[PDB]
Amino acid sequence: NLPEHWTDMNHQLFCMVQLEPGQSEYNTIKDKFTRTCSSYAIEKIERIQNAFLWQSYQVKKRQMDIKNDHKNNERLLFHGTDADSVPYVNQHGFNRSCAGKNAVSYGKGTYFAVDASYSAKDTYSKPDSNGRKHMYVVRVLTGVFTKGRAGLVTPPPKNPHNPTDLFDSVTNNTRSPKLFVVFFDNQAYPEYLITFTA
Amino acid sequence: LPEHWTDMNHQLFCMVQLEPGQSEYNTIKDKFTRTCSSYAIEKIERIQNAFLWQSYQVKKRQMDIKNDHKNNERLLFHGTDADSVPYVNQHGFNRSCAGKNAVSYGKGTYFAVDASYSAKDTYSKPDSNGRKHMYVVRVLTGVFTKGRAGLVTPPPKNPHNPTDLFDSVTNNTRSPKLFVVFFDNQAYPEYLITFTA
Ligand SMILES: Cc1ccc2c(c1)sc1nncn12
Repeated sequence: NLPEHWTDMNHQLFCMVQLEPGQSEYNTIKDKFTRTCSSYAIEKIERIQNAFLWQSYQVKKRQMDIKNDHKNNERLLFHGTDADSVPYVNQHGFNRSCAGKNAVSYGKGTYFAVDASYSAKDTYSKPDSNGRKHMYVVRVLTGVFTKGRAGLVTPPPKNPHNPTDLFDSVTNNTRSPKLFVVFFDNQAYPEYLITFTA
Repeated sequence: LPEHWTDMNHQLFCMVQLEPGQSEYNTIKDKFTRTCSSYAIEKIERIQNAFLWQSYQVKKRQMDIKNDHKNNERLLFHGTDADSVPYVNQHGFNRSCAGKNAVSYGKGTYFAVDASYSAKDTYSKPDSNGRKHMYVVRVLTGVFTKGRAGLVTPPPKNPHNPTDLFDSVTNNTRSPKLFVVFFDNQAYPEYLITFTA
């Protein structure tokens, strides 16, 4: 079941679809971005239609919904990256083995921001040769989360006496989360690519 | 959920001890004894992990479509320490969990063609009581190439398309003895053999 609102991809498995401003789908992403990035301007927003990534992500979403007690397991988050990474993320998603060490490390995993502003820093969304910055808008299975720790390679157990019964993700602060870290493949779907400039 | 699994009372995870001398136990024992006939089998357990199985079959179906054929699966061995057994049973193989074992063909999970390679103490580390642990694993080796140190994913098939990757890497493409996979849910742990020297 690929979402019915996607463009027909004609038996092909990947497509980047450029959105039209004035449509709700474009305007809602612009507003979530501009709420903390008013100093920047969007060149374009592309919807990522990746059938394999969607299938694997929605399988993990279904399992986390079954495992957790009627939780909102999914957040819409931002990820700034450099241009060299964009073809790889587009095709293969977020690979923790490729992840930057974050300035404040709450674990060795893939980082995702509540605020576009955080992802808009040049450290993440490194401007390319043409001054273009790249930011993903990402469905993330944050699930049940705890404050992380720089040493984590997996999320911590909820209970030290049950080592395999893990939290889903970790955050910088559980009362005001600004960051989430995930430690497993297909726990994040890159849904949109915002291309933007100063 | 495979026919040869036994009922789980609507539960998602069960380890099920095989009966000695029945067909399923005999098949798995023979794979091990081919190179480990000098070892002693305490027991074999079928890992029934619905979640792991479902993500693996999804990845299998994707690879069968992409490779345009259905010879992507191999049966391989993985030795591990007793303290890693609960994690593998519940969450499968994880490339970020890898201490002072060699990663000379890349930073992925290592699987052996021969049980005797997994039977080494450096991999199947004997516990206090001399008990060693080896998994029989369904691995999506798909299309493979020679590996090398420092790989985080397998190499591209053609560098004119950097994103079309090989499925796995090996030590030797003519006569492979190990495979490394770089993604979660490319490996399903199907049996656990508890044994001693
Ligand atoms: C280089 C290397 C590293 C780990 C490893 C092998 C070979 S064969 C095997 N069976 N379980 C673990 N491993």
